[PDB]
Amino acid sequence: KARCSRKALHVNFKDMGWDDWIIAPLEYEAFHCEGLCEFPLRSHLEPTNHAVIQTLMNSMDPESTPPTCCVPTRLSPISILFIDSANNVVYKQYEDMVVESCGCR
Amino acid sequence: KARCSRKALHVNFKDMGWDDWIIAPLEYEAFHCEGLCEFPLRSHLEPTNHAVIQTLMNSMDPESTPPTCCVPTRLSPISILFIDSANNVVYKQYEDMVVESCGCR
Amino acid sequence: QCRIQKCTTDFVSLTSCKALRAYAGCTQRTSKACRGNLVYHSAVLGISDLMSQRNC
Amino acid sequence: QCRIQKCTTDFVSLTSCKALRAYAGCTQRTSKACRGNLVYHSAVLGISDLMSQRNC
Repeated sequence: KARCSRKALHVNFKDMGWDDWIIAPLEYEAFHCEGLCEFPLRSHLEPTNHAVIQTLMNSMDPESTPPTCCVPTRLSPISILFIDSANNVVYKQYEDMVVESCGCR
Repeated sequence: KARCSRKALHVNFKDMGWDDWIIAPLEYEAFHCEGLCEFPLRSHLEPTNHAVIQTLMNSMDPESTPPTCCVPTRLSPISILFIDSANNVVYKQYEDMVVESCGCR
Repeated sequence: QCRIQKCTTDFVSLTSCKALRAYAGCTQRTSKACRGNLVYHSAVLGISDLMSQRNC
Repeated sequence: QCRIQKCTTDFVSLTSCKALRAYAGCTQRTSKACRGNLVYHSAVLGISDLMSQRNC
């Protein structure tokens, strides 16, 4: 039972059957968030005010409100070179592709 | 076992022992998010690309990656009139206080 | 443009291999105009996984 | 300004009524300069709840 932290999560577009329309890259590290959001919340989690209030109310009465969940708070984009709907090779920057920090919400 | 949705969550500053420094309001509706994030993700959840990929990989292999969590995606601020650290009555707008929409991340 | 979100919302809000074929057809009717969106390919792969899992 | 986050991080990263009194003192040493922050009052209320729960 650890705390909200960032763990590794690799994605392989070729294994997902997307290699027919995606040229490069065929795989990348995307990470994910996992862990308990116990009271109190650390400064590195930089939670929202509502997350703070919900964590406090769940610590007081667990049968009154569920705890906050470990979720990505900051994500970084990655580039993808793919064949579009008109057979045009497009270099597009997809946002929210790699988890760079986790937190409680 | 419902889906990711917004449920009611009331907060009472007077019950939390904050009525000594908070003038008004003493209670407000903050809501919270709760429900499963099953594949596929609806349009109203407006998930991130990483959330989509994680939901897909969890639907394929549940033992490979945990599912996305139901969390607030848009929050609205509320005003608070309180006595500060210098005995000055401050009307401050606290952000991220009321859940207005839920989603999967 | 693409119509993956409408079919996805319909299929999800329905169940809240019966309509899996109907959802696959709803996604296939926009197979050309959605080549590039991650949501469409994710829905297609999930449909394939659900077809291969329920033995149908 | 306020020093609630430092004490909070220390007390959390420690346990990853022993040090609850130490954390309460760390929060009390900045009781004046943190009158208004939701994190400080939340930490104080949680400390009180943990003191009342562990019978100490």
